Amino acid sequence: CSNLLLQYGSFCTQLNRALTGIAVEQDKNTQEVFAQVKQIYKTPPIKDF
Amino acid sequence: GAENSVAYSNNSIAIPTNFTISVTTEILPVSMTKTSVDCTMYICGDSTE
Amino acid sequence: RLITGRLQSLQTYVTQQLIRAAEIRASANLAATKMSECVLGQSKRVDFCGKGYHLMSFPQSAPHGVVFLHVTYVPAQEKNFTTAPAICHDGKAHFPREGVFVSNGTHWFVTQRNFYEPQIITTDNTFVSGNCDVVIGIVNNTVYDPLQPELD
Amino acid sequence: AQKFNGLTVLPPLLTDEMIAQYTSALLAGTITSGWTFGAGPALQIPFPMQMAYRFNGIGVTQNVLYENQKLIANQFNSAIGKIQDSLSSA
Ligand SMILES: *[C@@H]1O[C@H](CO)[C@@H](O[C@@H]2O[C@H](CO)[C@@H](O)[C@H](O)[C@H]2NC(C)=O)[C@H](O)[C@H]1NC(C)=O
Ligand SMILES: *[C@@H]1O[C@H](CO)[C@@H](O[C@@H]2O[C@H](CO)[C@@H](O)[C@H](O)[C@H]2NC(C)=O)[C@H](O)[C@H]1NC(C)=O
Ligand SMILES: *[C@@H]1O[C@H](CO)[C@@H](O[C@@H]2O[C@H](CO)[C@@H](O)[C@H](O)[C@H]2NC(C)=O)[C@H](O)[C@H]1NC(C)=O
Ligand SMILES: *[C@@H]1O[C@H](CO)[C@@H](O)[C@H](O)[C@H]1NC(C)=O
Ligand SMILES: *[C@@H]1O[C@H](CO)[C@@H](O)[C@H](O)[C@H]1NC(C)=O
Repeated sequence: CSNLLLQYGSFCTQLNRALTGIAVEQDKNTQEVFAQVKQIYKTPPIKDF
Repeated sequence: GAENSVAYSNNSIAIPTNFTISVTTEILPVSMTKTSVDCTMYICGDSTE
Repeated sequence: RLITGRLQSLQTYVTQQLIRAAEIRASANLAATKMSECVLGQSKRVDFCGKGYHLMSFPQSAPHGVVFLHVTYVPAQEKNFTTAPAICHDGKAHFPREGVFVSNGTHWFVTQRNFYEPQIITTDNTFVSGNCDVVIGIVNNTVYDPLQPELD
Repeated sequence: AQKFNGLTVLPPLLTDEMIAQYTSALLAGTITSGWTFGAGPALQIPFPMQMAYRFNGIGVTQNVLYENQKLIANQFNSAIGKIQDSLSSA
């Protein structure tokens, strides 16, 4: 089966590249939504608002 | 990010007294190379069959 | 079988190019909106034309793309101040029209919110609305009434 | 599962704990500074003053908050309880 997939390894490379791009795309999607502040702030101990 | 605590009070404010002018760089592609591909030159060569 | 495989490869390339063209259309629409708002005027959308208060943007040509040199407004130095929402004078409540009440140690001033510039509290920078009981954190002071001296 | 035939899944770079930490930090920033922390250094402001600032952007004035602050606070707490109860009931 691998001997005959030597002829379609280029399609396999295209699919693998597309899947890797999709994975890094979803990894990058979270950074633009939640990682807007680079400083981690906190609330006061006494909650008088 | 940096772990910092902001002081909060019901009668305390922070207002700035100085400012700095900053320049932010953004890269946004609008187009790419245009390619035209036809089956006659790609799939076939110089054969009628 | 050569024709079928070549057709399959061409169709895969066409679908990939179409997806890339759709992404390019999305990016170009975003760039066109940015050029229409941040470049062709001042955009009030916060954190859209760069980090900080947007002033203007300078677009420049790029190979197969565009870049924007946004000019922002970020503060650098800040201070600490004791503030009050309202001030009591004579059984009346004075609120700042375009400012905030702040005290350093014993005197109360009205300043603009985004920059520090103390001014004397008068009846031209404050408006009277109601009595003293309704407001929670009210503070006693005197308003200048700039007219009295002039009328003498 | 679906991983028995070479279809392995990739864990995300940021787990749910880091998303929760980011959301908590953003919530603390917007309740302790308003919008200055999202556009530069983080200042400090009382929440009634932030509410007055937000009121002065929709065509209303600031004294109508300082004169019925208790009503507005009770309404907001009731709204938070109502949305939590509605979410509990997909
Ligand atoms: C606001 O910040 C600017 C930028 O640092 C200050 O300008 C500097 O002032 C010092 C002393 O006056 C000079 O030695 C520097 O050369 C200045 N830098 C620039 C880029 O001009 C300014 O003084 C600050 N203002 C206040 C009130 O703190
Ligand atoms: C708070 O600010 C006021 C006004 O800037 C200060 O009052 C001045 O203080 C200087 C310093 O001695 C005097 O020369 C002026 O005559 C004062 N002006 C008035 C109108 O009285 C005050 O000292 C500041 N308080 C603190 C604790 O810094
Ligand atoms: C602000 O001023 C008001 C009135 O000038 C003060 O209210 C008086 O308080 C004293 C004792 O606290 C009472 O004996 C008076 O009857 C009150 N008068 C009125 C009209 O309410 C108030 O105490 C002052 N606040 C501060 C912090 O000094
Ligand atoms: C002055 O600013 C610092 C900054 O953290 C703060 O801790 C302090 O409480 C401020 N002073 C007063 C009197 O509020
Ligand atoms: C601010 O909160 C503290 C603690 O709850 C309280 O003692 C103080 O009276 C409050 N001040 C105002 C002006 O509400």
